[PDB]
Amino acid sequence: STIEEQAKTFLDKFNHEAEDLFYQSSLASWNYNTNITEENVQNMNNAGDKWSAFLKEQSTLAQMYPLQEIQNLTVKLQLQALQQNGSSVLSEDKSKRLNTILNTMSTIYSTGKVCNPDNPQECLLLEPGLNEIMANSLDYNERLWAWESWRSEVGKQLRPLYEEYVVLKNEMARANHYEDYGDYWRGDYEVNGVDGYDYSRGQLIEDVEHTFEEIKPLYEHLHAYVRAKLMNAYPSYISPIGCLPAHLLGDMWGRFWTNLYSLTVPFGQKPNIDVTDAMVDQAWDAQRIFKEAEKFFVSVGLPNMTQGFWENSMLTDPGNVQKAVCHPTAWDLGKGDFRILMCTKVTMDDFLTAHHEMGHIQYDMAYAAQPFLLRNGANEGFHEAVGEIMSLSAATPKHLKSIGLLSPDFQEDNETEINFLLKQALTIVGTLPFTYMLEKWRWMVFKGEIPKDQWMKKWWEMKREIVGVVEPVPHDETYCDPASLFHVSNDYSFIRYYTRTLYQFQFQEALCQAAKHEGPLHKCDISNSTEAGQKLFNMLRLGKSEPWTLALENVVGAKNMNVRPLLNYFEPLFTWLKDQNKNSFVGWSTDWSPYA
Amino acid sequence: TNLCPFHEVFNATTFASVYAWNRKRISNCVADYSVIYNFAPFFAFKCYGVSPTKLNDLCFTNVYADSFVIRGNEVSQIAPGQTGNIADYNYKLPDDFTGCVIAWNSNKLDSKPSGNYNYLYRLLRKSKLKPFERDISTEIYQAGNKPCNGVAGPNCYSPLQSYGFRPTYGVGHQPYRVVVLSFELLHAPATVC
Ligand SMILES: *[C@@H]1O[C@H](CO)[C@@H](O[C@@H]2O[C@H](CO)[C@@H](O[C@@H]3O[C@H](CO[C@H]4O[C@H](CO)[C@@H](O)[C@H](O)[C@@H]4O)[C@@H](O)[C@H](O[C@H]4O[C@H](CO)[C@@H](O)[C@H](O)[C@@H]4O)[C@@H]3O)[C@H](O)[C@H]2NC(C)=O)[C@H](O)[C@H]1NC(C)=O
Ligand SMILES: *[C@@H]1O[C@H](CO)[C@@H](O[C@@H]2O[C@H](CO)[C@@H](O[C@@H]3O[C@H](CO)[C@@H](O)[C@H](O)[C@@H]3O)[C@H](O)[C@H]2NC(C)=O)[C@H](O)[C@H]1NC(C)=O
Ligand SMILES: *[C@@H]1O[C@H](CO)[C@@H](O[C@@H]2O[C@H](CO)[C@@H](O)[C@H](O)[C@H]2NC(C)=O)[C@H](O)[C@H]1NC(C)=O
Ligand SMILES: *[C@@H]1O[C@H](CO)[C@@H](O[C@@H]2O[C@H](CO)[C@@H](O)[C@H](O)[C@H]2NC(C)=O)[C@H](O)[C@H]1NC(C)=O
Ligand SMILES: *[C@@H]1O[C@H](CO)[C@@H](O)[C@H](O)[C@H]1NC(C)=O
Ligand SMILES: *[C@@H]1O[C@H](CO)[C@@H](O)[C@H](O)[C@H]1NC(C)=O
Ligand SMILES: *[C@@H]1O[C@H](CO)[C@@H](O)[C@H](O)[C@H]1NC(C)=O
Repeated sequence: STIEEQAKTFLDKFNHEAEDLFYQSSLASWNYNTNITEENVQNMNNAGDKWSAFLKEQSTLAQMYPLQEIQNLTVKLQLQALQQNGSSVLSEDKSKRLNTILNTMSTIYSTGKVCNPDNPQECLLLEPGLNEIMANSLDYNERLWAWESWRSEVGKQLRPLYEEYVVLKNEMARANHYEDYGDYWRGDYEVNGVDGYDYSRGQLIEDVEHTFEEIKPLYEHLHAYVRAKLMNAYPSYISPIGCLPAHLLGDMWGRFWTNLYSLTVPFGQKPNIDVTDAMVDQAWDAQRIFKEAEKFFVSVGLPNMTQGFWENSMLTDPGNVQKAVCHPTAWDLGKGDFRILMCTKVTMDDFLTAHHEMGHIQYDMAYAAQPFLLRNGANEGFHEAVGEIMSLSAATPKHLKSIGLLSPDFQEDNETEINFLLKQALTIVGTLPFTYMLEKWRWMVFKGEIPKDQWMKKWWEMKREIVGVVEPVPHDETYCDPASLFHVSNDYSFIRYYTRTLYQFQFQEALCQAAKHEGPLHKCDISNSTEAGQKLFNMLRLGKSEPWTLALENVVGAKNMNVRPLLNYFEPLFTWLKDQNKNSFVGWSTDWSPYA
Repeated sequence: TNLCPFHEVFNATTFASVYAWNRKRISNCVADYSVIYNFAPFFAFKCYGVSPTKLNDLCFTNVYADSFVIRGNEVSQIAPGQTGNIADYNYKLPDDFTGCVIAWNSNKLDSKPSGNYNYLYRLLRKSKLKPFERDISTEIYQAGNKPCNGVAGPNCYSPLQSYGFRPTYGVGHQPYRVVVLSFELLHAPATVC
């Protein structure tokens, strides 16, 4: 007879009405993804259209039930999430125009042609050798041509489209009553109405900058080492002191520095831990790999897999008869259905990816009890940190030797420790400044501090300063350099990757402290501990029931993220790098202009 | 050699919904209780009062068998004293009850890939049922303080809701077929035995 009772009844009907449609849509999507035909794509299209129509109709129906009148806290979260993903605002020929703009951007990003140097002929694409040559090329001029060619072909047309996109997106954000669209994204890390545990949108930026300024020393020293090694390798192309020129960091965009390996290894004499040979020696199999993953995940103290998973999974390429998109995903069809779409190739890397994906699946099983609107995990970084911690703890030489793939007579040395730490750092710490720069620049662009005419120059100046890399060739207002990123082209947030590292390292430190293990944490495991399992599972149960601050307290015992776990992880590398860089001088000088 | 018709209720094509659970009374026949072992391993076999080890040696006046199809986790709510949606609204057992309850998994004949929709249950009512009563009347549920016509629309909800069954559903959502055996001694002066 009361408003909260009415809301409870409405949600009670909504959950059971929506689960069936969501299951149908996700099943159709899975069928299309494993089987790409016209009938499948049409089925997925109509199913998605029906699901969207039902969601928007329900959200419009949810216009009543004022929140300030609502007393129960858990009801407010469901109602707010429903209102947020159901709000349809602005007018026709505007919303539809924006949707068409997004579709055109996706199509033009998918279709990218570089053609041939100064010769109109057959044209490559990023999935073909276009990025492969950047990954494995040692020719400076060849890298020069392709790196500028990609931006030359794509971005010039995207510039006005991106301007109109920004204008319309801010137009919608104004109607959503948020301060701006940067604030719209920043509203995810928000908790209000709870004493002690609360988070506003303002604190996120200051926390990010504080963490970055705490991290800067180690990144500076690693940059100095990388510059020294690159000067040793590439002759007469890099200034001894100054910004590090592009085209050499690896990858099309320089986000990850892993391809830069095999050229800056300190001790190449010692063999790598890579144990892909033993798999083919003992005749391993994908079934065996996934069974080993299940054995680890049940030894830590968590439930095994399901027969439905084992029988409906998708692990090995069927062949040329049926075409599938080989990319690891952990689907959650609902109604107690879980399966993987992946193509194992019997490698140590594939073994690590299996342990990575099974973590997401176990998290999905963990939060299955909570209501539909609260199923998705609290925060957008937790669900990736939980996946990554298993990968960190599943690649240790101790774990490999215990499994048996490693040679029982193998011994660990500080040289191998340095090699492993450097290889890990090249990916773990390299991406943080890039992510921070990209998110900060996009935030400022949305907010409007930077005028349009100064976008390119300010972006390139920021790239010169923060990450110490200089543009090789002049760029003007015609070019749109950041538009080449898939994430910025397809409207995805990007600070989740920045929060992921901090969350995973805090989780790992807490777990390895719970399971008594001395020595450096860089070689730790939780294979045979039944306490860390409970510590994890307690937070995994909640979902969005409790604020992420409370979840973090329950897990580690702290209130907010800190870089102390990461620095503790990377102490030996810091000391060794300081020892190596006695003669060299760290830092950079943006005044030097090889651009000029 | 005048056997009771247990085989008829157990092996049947359809079992009907929950809110309209069927009832059947049988008397004056030779009890066998051997057909129960001609089925797949039962998901749950709990007996209250009588014991299957002795079973047929007892006497009784009347016996009732009720059958209906429920979903997975809902089996646990079928108990002498418990609380839940199905026990509060769809089908209720008295606290001072004796008998046996039988349920086995049946996700091979009641589920279709297109989605079975011939099974329903009630999830919106008031006046939690007194034990052993059936409510089949369907009317638009009143919510709020507004007169409500035949059309539901807003703030008025149509009760009852379908399960939906598919072969790929996980365990705990697969259909289950339950039969509950209820009989009494009739402690009052009884003519028969
Ligand atoms: C309310 O509204 C919000 C905002 O719309 C919704 O948030 C969405 O949440 C989903 C669930 O995470 C997000 O989906 C994620 O997309 C990422 C982007 O990947 C793209 O690129 C890859 C190729 O690199 C493509 O294959 C992919 O299809 C995407 O096009 C994925 O990377 C994420 O995958 C991660 O998790 C899975 C878990 O199985 C792992 O297997 C992966 O390896 C990876 O770690 C994920 O799929 C989505 O992006 C969010 N929206 C937005 C706008 O960002 C809420 O869900 C919604 N609430 C509801 C519906 O209840
Ligand atoms: C806000 O509303 C939610 C939704 O009703 C409240 O959560 C509910 O809390 C009650 C307990 O007070 C739960 O009842 C439980 O039912 C099970 C059924 O077997 C029973 O075994 C337990 O002993 C208990 O009685 C109810 O399930 C739960 N609802 C949900 C959806 O989880 C919540 O308490 C409300 N907020 C506040 C501050 O009360
Ligand atoms: C991939 O999709 C095609 C297109 O639907 C499937 O081919 C159909 O398969 C069904 C069986 O489920 C048949 O009834 C249809 O007659 C088939 N149509 C055609 C045009 O061949 C194909 O089976 C799918 N592959 C799978 C599911 O592995
Ligand atoms: C966790 O426990 C398992 C089982 O107790 C350990 O596996 C055994 O390891 C010893 C060490 O060589 C072998 O001799 C046994 O044959 C193994 N048994 C099985 C069933 O695999 C495992 O080594 C332990 N791991 C850690 C890190 O302590
Ligand atoms: C999970 O299944 C495996 C395979 O039968 C079994 O060995 C293991 O004991 C099971 N563990 C649990 C917790 O069910
Ligand atoms: C590594 O260990 C060897 C002997 O174990 C020692 O001689 C050497 O100085 C060590 N180097 C570093 C950098 O710790
Ligand atoms: C059920 O009864 C029919 C007809 O009496 C019979 O054909 C069928 O075999 C029975 N079921 C089983 C499992 O024997």
